[PDB]
Amino acid sequence: QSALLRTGKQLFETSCVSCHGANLQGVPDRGPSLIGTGEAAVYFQVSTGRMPAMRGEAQAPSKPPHFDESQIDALGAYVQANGGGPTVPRDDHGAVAQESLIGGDVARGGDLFRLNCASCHNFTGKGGALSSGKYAPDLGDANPAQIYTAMLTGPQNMPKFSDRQLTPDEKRDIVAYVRESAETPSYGGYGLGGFGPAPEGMAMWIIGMVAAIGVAMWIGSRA
Amino acid sequence: CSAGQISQTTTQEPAVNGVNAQAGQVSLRNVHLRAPQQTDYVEPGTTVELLFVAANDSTEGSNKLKSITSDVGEVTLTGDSTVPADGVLIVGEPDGQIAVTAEVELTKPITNGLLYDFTFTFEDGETTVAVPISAGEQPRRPVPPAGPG
Amino acid sequence: CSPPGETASSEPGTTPAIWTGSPSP
Amino acid sequence: GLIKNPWKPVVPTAEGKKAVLWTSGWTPRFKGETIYLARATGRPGESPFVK
Ligand SMILES: CCCCCCCCCCCCCCCC(=O)OC[C@H]1O[C@H](O[C@@H]2[C@H](O)[C@@H](O)[C@H](O)[C@@H](O[C@H]3O[C@H](CO)[C@@H](O)[C@H](O)[C@@H]3O)[C@@H]2OP(=O)(O)OC[C@@H](COC(=O)CCCCCCCC[C@H](C)CCCCCCCC)OC(=O)CCCCCCCCCCCCCCC)[C@@H](O)[C@@H](O)[C@@H]1O
Ligand SMILES: CCCCCCCCCCCCCCCC(=O)OC[C@H]1O[C@H](O[C@@H]2[C@H](O)[C@@H](O)[C@H](O)[C@@H](O[C@H]3O[C@H](CO)[C@@H](O)[C@H](O)[C@@H]3O)[C@@H]2OP(=O)(O)OC[C@@H](COC(=O)CCCCCCCC[C@H](C)CCCCCCCC)OC(=O)CCCCCCCCCCCCCCC)[C@@H](O)[C@@H](O)[C@@H]1O
Ligand SMILES: CC(C)=CCC/C(C)=C/CC/C(C)=C/CC/C(C)=C/CC/C(C)=C/CC/C(C)=C/CC/C(C)=C/CC/C(C)=C/CC/C(C)=C/CC1=C(C)C(=O)c2ccccc2C1=O
Ligand SMILES: CC(C)=CCC/C(C)=C/CC/C(C)=C/CC/C(C)=C/CC/C(C)=C\CC/C(C)=C/CC/C(C)=C/CC/C(C)=C/CC/C(C)=C/CC1=C(C)C(=O)c2ccccc2C1=O
Ligand SMILES: CCCCCCCCCCCCCCCC(=O)O[C@H](COC(=O)CCCCCCC[C@@H](C)CCCCCCCCC)COP(=O)(O)O[C@H]1[C@H](O)[C@H](O)[C@@H](O)[C@@H](O)[C@@H]1O
Ligand code: HEC
Ligand code: HEC
Repeated sequence: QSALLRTGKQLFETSCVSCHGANLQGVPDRGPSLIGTGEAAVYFQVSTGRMPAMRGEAQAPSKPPHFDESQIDALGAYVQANGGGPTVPRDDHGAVAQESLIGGDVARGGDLFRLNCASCHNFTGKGGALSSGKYAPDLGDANPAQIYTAMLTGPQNMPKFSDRQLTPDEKRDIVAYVRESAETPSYGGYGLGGFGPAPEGMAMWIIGMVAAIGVAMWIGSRA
Repeated sequence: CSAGQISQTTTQEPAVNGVNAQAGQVSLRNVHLRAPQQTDYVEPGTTVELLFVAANDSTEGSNKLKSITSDVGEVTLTGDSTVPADGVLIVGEPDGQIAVTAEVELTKPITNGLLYDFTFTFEDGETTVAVPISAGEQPRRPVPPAGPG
Repeated sequence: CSPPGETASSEPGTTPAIWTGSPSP
Repeated sequence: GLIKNPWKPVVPTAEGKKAVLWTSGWTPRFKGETIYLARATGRPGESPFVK
């Protein structure tokens, strides 16, 4: 659809030329080239709100999206028309596939997540800290399509997982574990952030020991 | 500190399978070779396709692409290789593209994962890109099932 | 105390040859 | 009974038995042995490692 390509270039001319240039070649020391990135990269980077960036630092953090769903498709098509690349999965209606990307085998997805994903993030996908300034964000707000596109495209410091290294069935199973583990309630009470011993010790010192000491002063005497 | 002159988001390169090259005034983006493989080497005589995008940094004049040579075989250019003033010159049709093409006739075996030198000249530059072999949106090739051992 | 067995070199290197695979495991 | 020799050659190798710490899964058991860089499919059994 020529209207979609023209609309996407019309958004690009006013939003992305500052760091990527008019012909998507990339401005040196300001932004890389968008040739060959594909629609999947643009879709993820805009739906997550990551782009357009505002300054140069360790990582551009996530923020509310700057464009609506219709504008993301136009922006992705324009970049896709220049150099090609991976495309976001779609359902029968032509919209972005959300429910159909959920795998039916979560047990395989959990092992795959632990082997390939739980290194930068944690087991429950809460996030982690990278080398210097950089950090892996929380996975509790990403829809399955965003996770799929992140695996396809490999954001700033994330090894790209090709359709050959990770088949779509494996990718569908991986997001199934990510989506499930986000909305499963904790079984032993409050989850305490799902980080491990670090919140457990802090909660201990501030609750159990505060109550134990406070009770002791009630029972005991001063001076 | 991380927002100084040396940033980690400004030095970041493209997350694709291409090579960024500067031929004086024309920028080469996503320079890669498309070559389906079945055996460890692509035998000589197999026709492959070289794909890239040429961007003209200058917005005053035009440029034309001529004499693409490499030590892998003979490279044939078909179509209008003239890049506009402030436009692009897309050669080949990469996967996910709903007509200038580069045809390469191999004389020596090639394989995925190695780098092969290519020479790009338009009118005022002779630069080497070391073009690799990149696979597009093709699915993973089936692997024969191993026996009991 | 730098490790003696860990020194950088400027040698270019050569492309590895195709593996054959010895028989009789 | 608890004491064990760290350097007792027990691992077969192309150049005779060697100690555990000097060897690994990538150590060839004979000259010219082919060791594939197999990936983990993530599923139990049914070819967990493939070429
Ligand atoms: C005598 C003393 C002894 C007794 C003391 C013990 C008391 C214990 C108090 C708590 C008990 C609760 C029991 C029920 C548990 C429960 O059934 O809970 C359901 C679910 O709820 C949470 O789900 C959130 C959402 O519902 C999900 O939708 C959402 O996804 C999820 O988000 C996670 O997952 C996402 C991906 O999915 C990620 O994207 C995201 O990032 C994150 O990880 C959310 O979780 P989260 O943000 O963790 O917390 C959110 C919390 C907000 O915090 C909190 O309660 C904090 C407060 C308690 C925590 C413990 C203390 C810690 C101490 C501090 C760290 C101190 C540090 C300061 C430093 C100073 C010094 C240092 C130098 O809101 C609430 O619950 C509101 C409830 C408010 C309750 C208030 C208590 C009432 C007290 C009244 C007392 C009256 C008595 C008077 C008598 C006279 C998660 O827990 C889930 O696992 C869990 O399943
Ligand atoms: C009066 C009290 C205190 C007074 C202090 C106030 C003024 C101090 C002024 C300091 C200058 C600040 C400049 C800010 C802007 C800035 O930062 O821009 C510089 C650039 O630099 C880095 O690029 C380097 C190059 O320019 C690149 O070309 C190159 O590539 C790159 O190389 C890396 O990268 C390559 C890959 O590209 C790798 O190949 C390569 O190996 C390497 O890794 C280079 O990096 P690198 O050498 O790391 O140097 C980084 C910065 C370093 O910054 C800093 O000052 C860091 C902060 C130091 C401040 C000291 C702390 C104070 C102590 C406490 C407060 C004490 C408390 C008091 C107690 C109580 C009171 C009781 C008395 O150097 C400098 O600025 C010059 C240093 C001079 C500073 C002098 C101060 C020293 C202390 C003296 C104290 C005397 C006291 C005695 C009293 C009697 C990158 O970051 C760039 O992005 C960045 O842009
Ligand atoms: C008092 C003392 C330690 C004396 C030792 C003297 C001596 C012989 C020294 C030589 C030996 C050396 C070199 C020791 C160095 C220290 C060291 C490495 C010790 C190893 C083990 C050891 C002996 C530990 C002692 C720890 C200790 C005495 C702690 C005192 C803390 C107290 C008294 C707290 C009560 C007050 C109170 C209710 C405060 C509110 C609660 C809070 C916020 C407490 C702070 C806090 C603490 C204390 C955590 O441990 C913690 C762990 C994980 C997450 C969070 C927290 C946290 O927030
Ligand atoms: C050795 C080491 C790691 C230190 C270097 C890092 C460092 C500098 C520590 C401080 C980090 C901070 C506070 C940075 C933010 C900017 C800031 C305001 C700092 C300085 C400001 C300043 C000088 C004064 C302002 C007023 C003041 C002095 C008070 C600060 C109040 C605060 C918030 C202090 C706490 C800081 C701190 C390091 C505590 C962390 C507590 C821990 C270990 C908890 C871990 C934890 C986690 C991670 C959960 O996810 C969780 C989920 C659900 C329930 C519980 C928890 C939980 O407890
Ligand atoms: C003249 C020689 C003896 C000196 C005389 C004085 C005796 C002092 C203590 C020594 C008594 C221990 C007897 C060791 C036995 C022996 O002769 O074995 C030889 C063991 O190598 C050696 O000669 C080395 C000698 C002992 C060194 C001990 C290592 C040092 C300390 C640090 C060890 C840690 C212990 C924990 C305390 C430290 C905590 C401090 C806070 C060969 O090993 P091997 O035979 O392969 O292993 C077999 C298994 O397979 C089989 O299951 C079975 O376990 C055995 O049959 C075993 O031998
Ligand atoms: C360290 C190299 C990582 C590995 C291993 C994995 N991820 Fe990652 N992730 C990493 C970074 C640095 C970022 C943000 C990059 C940026 O430009 O901001 C991410 C982001 C994601 C997201 C987006 C979440 C959101 O924006 O809400 C998802 C959904 C995600 N990553 C998924 C994911 C999966 C499935 C992984 C295993 C295949 C995985 N990550 C590994 C760093 C790293
Ligand atoms: C300067 C502030 C920029 C603006 C304006 C835009 N982008 Fe950007 N982009 C910028 C940087 C520094 C980087 C590399 C590291 C990073 O922060 O992401 C990028 C990268 C992208 C990518 C991914 C490239 C890859 O190889 O995966 C995409 C898909 C992308 N940018 C798209 C994009 C869009 C749609 C923009 C307009 C909303 C846009 N960028 C503006 C910096 C900057």
